[PDB]
Amino acid sequence: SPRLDHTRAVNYFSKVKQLPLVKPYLRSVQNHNNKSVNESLNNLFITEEDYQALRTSIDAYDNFDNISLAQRLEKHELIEFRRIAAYLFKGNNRWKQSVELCKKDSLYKDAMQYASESKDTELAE
Amino acid sequence: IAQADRLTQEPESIRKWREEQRKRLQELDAASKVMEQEWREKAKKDLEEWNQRQ
Repeated sequence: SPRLDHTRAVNYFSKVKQLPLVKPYLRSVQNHNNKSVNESLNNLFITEEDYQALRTSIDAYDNFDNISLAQRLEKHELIEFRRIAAYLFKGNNRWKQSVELCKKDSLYKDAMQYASESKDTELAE
Repeated sequence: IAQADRLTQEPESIRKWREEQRKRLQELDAASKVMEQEWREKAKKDLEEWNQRQ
């Protein structure tokens, strides 16, 4: 733990096709807010289908690429991440989430709640 | 230098090389053989990962 750079590790795992063993290695760790951690960590919770962790895996540590990440999620069928990719893209910025809807993901539900916090008034019209 | 030794320079001499080039062997070959049956068991580790989780 103490006295590794982490940055020079996850790299050897990723191009190894075996990185998940480090799953728990990322447990007590991920306080380092390090990128390789969240970055593939998410990639992990994504293909693995984890949302509880993934959500909490980012409910604090905000060190990552707030973009493409939600790009692979939208391409899903299981709205779990198409629901969070919705969040992930919006993230403390409500304008994205709504201005990106259409037939699908038009939920008669959360759609009537994510507008409220907005500030661009006219968006109501 | 000098030189002039032999019966002391070759008796233990023959020991090291011989009893060392076959005490070599092993590890290396052992390495991949076992490294084989292993990493692959890993490939299934992750594979069954996929299966259940889906």
